[PDB]
Amino acid sequence: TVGPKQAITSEASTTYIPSRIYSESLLFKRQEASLSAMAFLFQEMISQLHRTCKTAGDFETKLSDYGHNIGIRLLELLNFRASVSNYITKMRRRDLKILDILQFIHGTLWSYLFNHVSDDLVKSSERDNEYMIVDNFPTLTQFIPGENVSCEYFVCGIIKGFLFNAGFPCGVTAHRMPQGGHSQRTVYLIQFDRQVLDREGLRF
Amino acid sequence: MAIETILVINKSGGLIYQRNFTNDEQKLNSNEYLILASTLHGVFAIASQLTPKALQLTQNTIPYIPYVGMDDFFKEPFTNWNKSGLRQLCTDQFTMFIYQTLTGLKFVAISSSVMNLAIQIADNFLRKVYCLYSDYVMKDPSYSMEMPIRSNLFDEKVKKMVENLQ
Amino acid sequence: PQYFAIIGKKDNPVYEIEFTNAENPQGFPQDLKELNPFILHASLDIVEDLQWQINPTTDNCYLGKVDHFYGLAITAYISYSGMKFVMIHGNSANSSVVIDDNNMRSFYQEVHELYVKTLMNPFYKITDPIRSPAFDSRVRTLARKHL
Amino acid sequence: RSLKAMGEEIWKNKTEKINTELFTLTYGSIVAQLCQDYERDFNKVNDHLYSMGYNIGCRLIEDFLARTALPRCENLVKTSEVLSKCAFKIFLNITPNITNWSHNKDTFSLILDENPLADFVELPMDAMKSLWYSNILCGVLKGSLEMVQLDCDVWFVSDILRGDSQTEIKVKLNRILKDEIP
Amino acid sequence: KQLFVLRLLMVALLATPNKIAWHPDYRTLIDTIIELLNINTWLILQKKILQLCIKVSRKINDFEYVAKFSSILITKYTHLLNQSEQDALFKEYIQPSITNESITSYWDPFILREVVINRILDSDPTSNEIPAEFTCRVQNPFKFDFTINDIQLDEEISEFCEIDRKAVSYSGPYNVKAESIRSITLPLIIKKPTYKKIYEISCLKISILKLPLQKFDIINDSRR
Repeated sequence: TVGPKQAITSEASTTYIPSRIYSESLLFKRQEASLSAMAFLFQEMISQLHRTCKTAGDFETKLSDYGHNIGIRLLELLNFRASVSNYITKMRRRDLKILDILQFIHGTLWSYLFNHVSDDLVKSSERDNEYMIVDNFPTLTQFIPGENVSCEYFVCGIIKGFLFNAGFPCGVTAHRMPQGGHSQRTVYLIQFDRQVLDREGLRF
Repeated sequence: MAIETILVINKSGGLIYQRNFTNDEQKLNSNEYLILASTLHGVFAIASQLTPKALQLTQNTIPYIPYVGMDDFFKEPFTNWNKSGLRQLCTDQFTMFIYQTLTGLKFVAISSSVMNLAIQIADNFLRKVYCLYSDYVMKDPSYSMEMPIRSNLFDEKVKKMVENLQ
Repeated sequence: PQYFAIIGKKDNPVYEIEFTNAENPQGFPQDLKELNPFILHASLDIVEDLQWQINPTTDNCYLGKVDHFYGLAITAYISYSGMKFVMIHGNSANSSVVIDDNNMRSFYQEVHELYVKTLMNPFYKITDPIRSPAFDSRVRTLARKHL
Repeated sequence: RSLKAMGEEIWKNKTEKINTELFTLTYGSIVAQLCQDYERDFNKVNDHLYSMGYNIGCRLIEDFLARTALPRCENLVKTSEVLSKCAFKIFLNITPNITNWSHNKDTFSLILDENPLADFVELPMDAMKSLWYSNILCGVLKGSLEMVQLDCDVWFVSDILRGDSQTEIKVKLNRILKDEIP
Repeated sequence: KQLFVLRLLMVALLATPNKIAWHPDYRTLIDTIIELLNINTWLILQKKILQLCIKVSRKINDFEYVAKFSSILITKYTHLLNQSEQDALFKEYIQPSITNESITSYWDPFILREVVINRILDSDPTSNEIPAEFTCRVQNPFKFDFTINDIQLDEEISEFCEIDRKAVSYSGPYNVKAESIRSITLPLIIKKPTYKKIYEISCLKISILKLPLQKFDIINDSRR
């Protein structure tokens, strides 16, 4: 009973020290787990959502909401640990262009989620506000037959959840472009809206 | 040694997977493989049932590792889960190598090579295809339990293994 | 005395506390009930103006005193997720805040650390008030040690 | 040769590593959505996490036996040693140890010093008596152990996240008398 | 900042010792200050705007808006209007409204719980003559009802039923409690013989010191 939605309390500074209850180190210890356990939890996720949903579209939106609830957490944790606690620190850039948060994703997010850095990151020549984020080998979903793409939305559900909470609202879809020796390649394309673009249209 | 037709049966029913691949021909596959898989399921229990008067112990029941395949899947000699059960069948035209797993699931490799070490390379190969079955079918969410294999990826995971064998 | 707040993106507060020096046992005479929520919502406009610009009136997470208004120095801070850490400075006379940027910037840094510790709970979703007494105990010890 | 030695050898061959923090975040999003959509009725979500864990473990045992070939555990203390020393050591990076047997050696407690399934988690106050957080392993510890025909039942007593001193799970088996004919 | 300076205008106009008549600049000022916050987020500021808007619309003496913004302050009923202190002024701004044109249907339809229509015979010689449904005989039903506001003097008067049969009532002019669920006493249906065919009823008609209003249907379901 400290902060309700009803009032504000007034208590004096330099009073007595209160009790010590719960604390934890924010910086990561290096922890590893097998790929099989997270793959088993991932297929159990897709199995339960296959069980309790009717058609493909709202299944995809529910999986994207599942990814969203990791991404909105993950933004502040990765930026605070890239600016690293009680140790004396200096905060980061807090980047605000479009072309460097995608650089931040392709550099730090994919090398945080996985051992390897993300592969390629190109724009679209035919239209602006379309950005291609591509890998060669999806390590979330390498265990499903390749003709289904909807099970690939969870990771781009992260990316929308990484982007909308960072101040750039957008929308993502994913397709599979079988280019080269990689049969599954998994393009994720990011559709922004107009109302952000003219904002950076206003900023020269 | 050389493997030419692959069969994966259920632990308690008719078979889930069958491929007569690398025989450049058409043989019949419709509805007699279910009957022959059920008779293998019966006669494994029949072949376990009769006891010759040995009454001793395992003094054994462990191969080694010939580096079959192609970082392999395992680097040490290992153990076996069918002490008193059918292990191969040997005829004029083929030898059938069978390997079951401790959960009750069995794997059948019909081999057109004709006439000890074959058991070692067979148990090594069928343990490797058990590893690819665990790593590529059991992880799949669309695959329900005790249903026919529908994965397209498991196909070129095993075709490449067989064409890496020879 | 200082009024401290953390405000959401859809203009709602998740944390609010007012802490005073013990000489004035009652703090902020008559401003506390009416003036201090309204001038904070007024300052949210200009913090929303300066969040998207590049070169201020470096590093964009901290920023100085954003306005001066009835002799009150209003100091802001912008987190990575868009949360805004507006905290005002009152006194009977005028107040100097820029000399405490050696200390108050660090105060915003570990209360940002405390907010990241709050956010990592999977049960705690955003647009929820931070109804935890442990958070109060840490932020008033940080208010004591960063006076 | 010994299981407590060769589990580390399997920990450095054909276990592709992934960060445990991602595993915690996706499990936390699962239990957060399960909390939200069941209208805060916290006794049902332990049953639903058990129903997820049964389907985890009944497919996990055929990967565990594939990655490491073992004979059947001839007594249930060897079951406790493999669950202490290779089962949770290959998949997760944790080495729990066994204590608190029943006197007829039917029941064993798996004391678990730290859980890498719940790092950042703090429970809400209304759920503080009726939600065991990391329930999912219990379904696994039914499922896998139900497929080697050790017909057991798995349940919690206490955990650190509920304010108690320690996390331990007590499992006892009922009957077996069933196995492959070979 | 426009919100703050319109608040300054309105509080400076509040504190004058003079009197001022009605003028439609006040009308457009009130609609732009209510529409300026997205009312029809933070809730304390919405309370602190319309708690001044009700005072200015009292000082102008246009009772339609003090009735309207009282029936907008009903949205913030269950928190941040404290235990009959601010609800005291929420009463004394709504009593001259309810003795005037404010005849709206008592702020919410969430009053009536699931009433039970049993009857209690006393003879074993008569039991269910015939050839879920109730099979009512010559005895009396029961209702129970609540309100949730911190105010007192919720006053039900003349509770009776719908366009159903000759089921009637007698008198109900008594009170009902502030927070609790006061069970209203015996309504005493004086039923008439009709045809066997069944048809359920949604609710019954209750006035709150007004004319008898519409349904105020039962919670969570129709509860037939």
